[PDB]
Amino acid sequence: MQIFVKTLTGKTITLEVEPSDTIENVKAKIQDKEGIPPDQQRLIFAGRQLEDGRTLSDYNIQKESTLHLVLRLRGG
Amino acid sequence: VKVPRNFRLLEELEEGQKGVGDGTVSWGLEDDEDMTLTRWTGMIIGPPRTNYENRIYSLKVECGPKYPEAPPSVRFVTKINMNGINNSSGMVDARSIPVLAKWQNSYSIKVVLQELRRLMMSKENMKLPQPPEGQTYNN
Repeated sequence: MQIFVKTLTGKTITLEVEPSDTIENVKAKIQDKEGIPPDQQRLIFAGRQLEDGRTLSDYNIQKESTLHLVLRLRGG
Repeated sequence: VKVPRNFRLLEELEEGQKGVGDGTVSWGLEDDEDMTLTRWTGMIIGPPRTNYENRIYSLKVECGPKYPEAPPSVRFVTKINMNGINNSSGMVDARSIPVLAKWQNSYSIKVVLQELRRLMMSKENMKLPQPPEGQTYNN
């Protein structure tokens, strides 16, 4: 399914993943195409924070969903 | 059943899930199972370079039967030192917040959260000493 990963910067990227995929893997895919380190990746959905070792189905994330990528500033 | 209230809340649910608007705000059904849409949860991502930097604040919103004609009930769950916010209950004051004092039926929960975050960037709040991160007004 195609999901919309929108960062606080404004840019919205399209990610082709399946519900059975883990956020930890999702981050890696974003790191591959965008180059954003998973360590500083924090996804926000439904007004709550998402985890890493969980699947998209864990938060009931469907297709065409605009996820929010909040940069987790580490060291500054 | 309030047709406009239910219809409006169902629409705002989408905007909350997708986090449409400013971008640094999100909300949605807290219980989720409760389809009465009277128990909403709000999340405000604290703006960097302020006293709310990297602080994920959680709020509780209750839209009454008069919604959206009348202002809903908004209160903070996480301890926050901001003008208009009670230090014991975390309840937000209406006459303190512009959008709550001068509420309009054209407003939404989205605008409320955005306004609150906007006021957090204000000089009168950005330099307010915040208590230990993690403390909640309940539990």
